[PDB]
This record gives sequence, structure tokens and C-alpha cells, in this order.
Amino acid sequence: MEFKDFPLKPEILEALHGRGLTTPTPIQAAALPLALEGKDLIGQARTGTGKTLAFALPIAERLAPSQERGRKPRALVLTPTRELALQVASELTAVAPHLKVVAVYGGTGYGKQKEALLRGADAVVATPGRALDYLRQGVLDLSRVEVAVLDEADEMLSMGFEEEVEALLSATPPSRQTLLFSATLPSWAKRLAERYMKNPVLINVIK
Repeated sequence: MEFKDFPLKPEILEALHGRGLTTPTPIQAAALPLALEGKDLIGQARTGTGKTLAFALPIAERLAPSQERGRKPRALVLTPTRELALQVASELTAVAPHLKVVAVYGGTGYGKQKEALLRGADAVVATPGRALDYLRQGVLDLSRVEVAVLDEADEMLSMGFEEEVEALLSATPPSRQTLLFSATLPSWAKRLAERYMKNPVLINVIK
């Protein structure tokens, strides 16, 4: 089916069609019906096969806009690099225009990112190190997080972010919906899913 056939807010559809996106890729077609209704998923898919929208869309659909100054984020996306955090934050911003998205990453100063958070955030896309930092400073509050996404989990293992990722997940409420994306499923990823997810459906589109 095309995107227009799924139960997506009109504004989200408008955003998709404007960029010539009309038909879900394999990972999106299998994941969306599950994700849209709140279920935990594990997604195995390579880069370039549309994994990003497979979680951006469900975030866009679940979260209503809010006007509350200083509000805590309701969605958390963790990525292994500053580069990927900025790409993902840009995409989420495109498909979810009703939300305030804030990217958070190392390699720069603390000032600009901290002002954005304190002013208010609906969704935070972040590398694990910089997220922990702001959590530890009482700047990033993860207690209202309704959706948590691990993007390229096997890569975060590779970058050495495991202790940090676990701490960040622990901080979110168990009431959360969890989405783990990863090309490979190393021992650490499996443990993570047993520990943080609820009866996740595994979807694999690798050749």
C-alpha cells in the first residue's frame, strides 16, 4: 500500500508527498502497522533502505504538539555519530513539523544545545555521551519519554557507548515504546532487548 493508505495525520502525508515519497520500502511496510499502534520492534535493515522513516513516522503520529514552555521531551532517539544525529534530526523535523526537535551531540559547545532543551523539547536526537552529560547536569529530563529509539545499535556497541546507552534507557519510564534498529544482532543487542523491550516483534529485510 502507499503511505496515503496508512492511518497518518493529514499534515504528515502532506510532508511526505512534497518530497516525492509515496510508497513505503520493505522495512517501513512491515514496521509501520506495528509501530503506529505502540508495539516494541526490532528492525534489521541496512543503511539506505528507509529505516529512518520507519521510526520517524511513528514518532510523528503518536506525539501531539505542545505549547508548554520548558516541557520535557516525549521521544528520544539515540544515534552513534554527530553526523547521523544531525541527519536523523533533519528528517524527523521534515516529517513531524508539529514537533520541536533538538539535536544533541559532542564536538561543539554546551551552550546552544542547553538553551534549546531548557526552552522546551518534544523530541531529542542525540549521541549517547552528550545525552548522559545533560542528564547528569539535570538539563535533559527523560521522565516523560514515550518512545525510545536505538538507531544502529551494533554501531553504538562499536563506538563504545554501551554503558551510556543502558543508563539513558534505564532513565526512561518502562511505560515507553521501544524500537531497536540494527543490521547485526550482537550479544549486547540481544541482552538489551530482553532487558528493556516488551515481547518485541523482529523484522528482518536483509538479503
